[PDB]
Amino acid sequence: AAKDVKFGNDARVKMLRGVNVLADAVKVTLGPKGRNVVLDKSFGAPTITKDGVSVAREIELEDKFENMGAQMVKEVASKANDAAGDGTTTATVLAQAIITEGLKAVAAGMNPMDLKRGIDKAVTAAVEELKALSVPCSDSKAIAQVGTISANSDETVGKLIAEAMDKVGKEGVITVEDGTGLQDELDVVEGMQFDRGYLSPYFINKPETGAVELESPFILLADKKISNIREMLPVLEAVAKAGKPLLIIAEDVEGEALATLVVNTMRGIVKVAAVKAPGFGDRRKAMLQDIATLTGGTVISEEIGMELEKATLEDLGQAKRVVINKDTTTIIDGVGEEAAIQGRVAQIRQQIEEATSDYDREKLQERVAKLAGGVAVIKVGAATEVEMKEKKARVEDALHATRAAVEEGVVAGGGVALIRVASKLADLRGQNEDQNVGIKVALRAMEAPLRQIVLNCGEEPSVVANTVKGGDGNYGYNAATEEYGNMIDMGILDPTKVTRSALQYAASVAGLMITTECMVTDLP
Amino acid sequence: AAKDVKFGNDARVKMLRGVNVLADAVKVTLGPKGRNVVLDKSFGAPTITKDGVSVAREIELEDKFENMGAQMVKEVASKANDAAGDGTTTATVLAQAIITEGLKAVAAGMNPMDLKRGIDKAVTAAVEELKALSVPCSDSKAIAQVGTISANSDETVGKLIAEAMDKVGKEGVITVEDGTGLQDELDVVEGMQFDRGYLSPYFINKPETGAVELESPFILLADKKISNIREMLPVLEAVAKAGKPLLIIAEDVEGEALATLVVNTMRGIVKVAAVKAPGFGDRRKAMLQDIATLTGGTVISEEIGMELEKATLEDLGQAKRVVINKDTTTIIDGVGEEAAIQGRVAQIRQQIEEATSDYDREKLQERVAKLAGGVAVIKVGAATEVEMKEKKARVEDALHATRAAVEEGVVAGGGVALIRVASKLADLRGQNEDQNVGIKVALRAMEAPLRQIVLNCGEEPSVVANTVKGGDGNYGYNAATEEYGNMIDMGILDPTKVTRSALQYAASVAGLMITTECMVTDLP
Amino acid sequence: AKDVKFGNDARVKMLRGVNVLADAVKVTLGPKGRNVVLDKSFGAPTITKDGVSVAREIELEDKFENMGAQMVKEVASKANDAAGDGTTTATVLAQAIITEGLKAVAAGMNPMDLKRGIDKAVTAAVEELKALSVPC
Repeated sequence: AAKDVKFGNDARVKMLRGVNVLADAVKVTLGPKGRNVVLDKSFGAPTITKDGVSVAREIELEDKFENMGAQMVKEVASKANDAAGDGTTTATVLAQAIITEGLKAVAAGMNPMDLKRGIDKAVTAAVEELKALSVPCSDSKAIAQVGTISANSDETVGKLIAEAMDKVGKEGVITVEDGTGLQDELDVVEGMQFDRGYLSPYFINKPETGAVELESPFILLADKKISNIREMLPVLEAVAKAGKPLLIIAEDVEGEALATLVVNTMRGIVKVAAVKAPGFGDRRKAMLQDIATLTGGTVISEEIGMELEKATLEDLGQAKRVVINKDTTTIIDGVGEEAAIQGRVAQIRQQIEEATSDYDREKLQERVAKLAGGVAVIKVGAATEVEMKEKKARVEDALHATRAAVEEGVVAGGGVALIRVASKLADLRGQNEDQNVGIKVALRAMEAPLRQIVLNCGEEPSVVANTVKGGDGNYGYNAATEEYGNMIDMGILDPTKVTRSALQYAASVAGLMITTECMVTDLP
Repeated sequence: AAKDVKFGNDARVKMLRGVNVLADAVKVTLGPKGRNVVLDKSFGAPTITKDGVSVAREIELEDKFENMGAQMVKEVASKANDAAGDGTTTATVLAQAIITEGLKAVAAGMNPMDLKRGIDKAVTAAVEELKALSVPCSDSKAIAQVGTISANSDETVGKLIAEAMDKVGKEGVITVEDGTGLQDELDVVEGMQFDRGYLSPYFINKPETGAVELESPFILLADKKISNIREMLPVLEAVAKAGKPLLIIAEDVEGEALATLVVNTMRGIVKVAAVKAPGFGDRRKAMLQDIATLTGGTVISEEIGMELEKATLEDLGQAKRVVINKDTTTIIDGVGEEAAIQGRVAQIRQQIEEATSDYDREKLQERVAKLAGGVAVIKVGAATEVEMKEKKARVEDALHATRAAVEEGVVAGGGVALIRVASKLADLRGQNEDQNVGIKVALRAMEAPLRQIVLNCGEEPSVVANTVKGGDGNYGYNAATEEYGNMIDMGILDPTKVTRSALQYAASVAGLMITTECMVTDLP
Repeated sequence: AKDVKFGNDARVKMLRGVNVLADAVKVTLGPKGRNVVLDKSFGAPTITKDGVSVAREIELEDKFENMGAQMVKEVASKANDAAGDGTTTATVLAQAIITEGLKAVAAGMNPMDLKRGIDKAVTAAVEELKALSVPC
């Protein structure tokens, strides 16, 4: 539709207002004295947040040329959350600083393209330096500290996440749920578990608890739905002669087969459990084949012509114990080989090297949870539902942030390591003065995380900067107790991944934005 | 619907503001210190760009007489991209300059329509001198230099495109797309790869990679959906009597055919595989004949009644290896009779040369890359999505400009060769003085590219223009390092294809526009 | 009964005010230079080529742009009120140092270290203008 168009001043001044209006709304949450933001929603009622990406995602403005600034910095705020959960405010703080301090250089008249080349050379150096400084985390105390830092001084949530990690290990899986009590809970399962259970309740043999018990059973697995007992009888008569209970994981069970299996249990002939296969789409076939290699069984797949009408006792899997309700099943210790189970984990772990989506990185980790270091779940504990919202953020995005710490490592916190790598790059040269100033725009923002924590405290940012830059090593200032010392032993370390990624996304959005000489939009 | 109307003065005054609102925006990105434009969007991330055709394509006004002016310069910007790729800003800069210098003649009192009759003869002269001067761009440093310049002074993109041309050849295929790196990656392909993955996962003989492997197979080529093994059995028995693996490349393979092929594999009888129509529609039949020439095969089709029931090992194609994954099939050399391959590959080069659209140019150029030449793909290295978008854009059209610089050649750049043809045509004359002023409209515009580069560079346009006119030939001003020398040595080359196109479309739009004595359009 | 304005909006008004006066004073400079006319409405307009004329007789209507014009009513006049000549020259130099210094103050440099840099340059330039002088 019909446009307005704005150049130079009228571009960069509107852009600067829009960037600062968005950034100011995000800035107010950072550190131990960092505060909260309220977001209204016409779909029901408001929600309180402490995260910058929640705030940034909601904004859109009346003035088109300022809306442009907000809609650009919305991308760096998402790129932090989409990479690591946390670091969203930090990335926005760095972005607004590299934008403002680069616009200062562009308006002083340094070449916008050599300013970008100088920012880029500083980003490369700072990324390699943050790798070189990346601790070497391994003790569960450092894990609990990065958990309590992200959960915002929460001893309990940091201890809960870190003890889940200490228990399930480097390649178990921890998940999270909208909770059921007025208190939090970690649940952990020392067995295989999945999205389905019984097709008839009359087989509950403990009315006291509601469970169906299968003591050291056989397990039969089929990709087809079963409708005639004709399809089972060859295995059935052999399993009766073998003297053991049986689980049938078909895709589905119906017809006369369901009733006749239920009657063979009801009248005391043989204990037979019918279940539907867990999940939907070929994720169902994948979990059926996971159970097969865990238990020592065949998968009878009708889609490749496999007659259930000739399956044997050799085609059965076995286990130490199985326990069933209507909608879930738990299996304890399947009879399949250690080398076959770890080879099963290796096949899933190979796909984790090429799992190019979020739902892939879910449905592949689902399958290592069931086999390797185990399955665990955090129930979000809260009294109010505005508290269920914020506590769930401080357990979802904080689990994603502690995972992000575990992969790349950690550095000396409150931004102090970012100031230390900035001090090492004080002597970093470009090719010309415009690139020297460009390097000295990117490095200029590396005090901003510390300065914005000290501003959230209500205290003087450039004072703490000029003490921190006098002292050496891990020397910094504790924003929660108001003393100077080693940041690590004062409790404070930042994850490498959130720091390093926030710096890149900030400098990327800034170095592509400060070069703006014209801005175009449809009429108001 | 009712009109507004404007004449002569009042027409041309509004039309000129329209021409400026387009072309003075498009101006702000040009040269080695060239800046950025941003395009506002409420739907998500705003579009940062450097490209004059994307900046032009947006522009639109509610003052319809300024809209008409802007839309005419939008056409020359489109014609630059749609017929040459790069030079979009250069065409737009030349358009407003030839418009300005032509309006300056119309308002001084020259015969308005004989200005086009003189401009067109000056276009002939300028196009023919640019052909007479056209280097012969072809060495890897010259290729890397035109890629460096088109990518906006990015030696990495220039080197990367040259390092792909180094494997695929002059007329081979290289594309670029969405990646996951913090640094770029090149994949390269010889033989043939095509869209269609494996039809069963129980064929994956490397759990470590996800790949299916066929060592020297026979290959059947079948234009009908094979639901039944019935039609295969005589050919299957002939291939069993040779002890080699099989692949069916068909319309489709399904039903009891797919099941029995997968079972004969899974039980350990013989590796016998199948895949469906590559691409979509009858691209089936078309590329199945290219596969037939590559493999040494006969194509069987049911639409013309071909009995598969009698085909032999001589009617089959063969390969050294075939490898299949989750999306694609790669033939690691089909056998194929070279005396037919070269004739068919030359006949595809014929079908490329006479191609009738961009979608034709695609589906024909693929067919030399997927045979004798090479295919290649750049997986984009970029942190943010604004960076993914800009990096893909700069690589996409530098990949266009590199070929454009080989096919029609190059001249000494930054407009310096354009200034050299301006000095060559001082004594050029037509049938009268109006045509002589007309010829001189085109020549007067030839300082504009240089002047707008030097203005983007923040230096004095009129000074560099008059010093460059004091020297001769390829001597010019390096607007990146800020100094005078040989433009060829410093990599500053204007591609003949983009220069020749920019001059033609600018002169054509201007020569039809400056004659405007009335304008008609609907009420706002 | 004051209006009052700070920062951004004040500096933007001050600049336009300086320009409205000094860009008129610019139209006359040199032998190929043009002329201006000014209404002494008590009897009739006066014709001129000079900066002290075009400064003294002008007074605007936006009060904040008028403040800019009134401040340069010293800098354009202090020429003819002490040195005789140089009215337009002083005005041309004044609007240039104002424009480029306000450009630096908008970019975000310290206004008083900008002054200390101007003053260091002026201190040298006053000696250099004697070093490049020959007597009359």
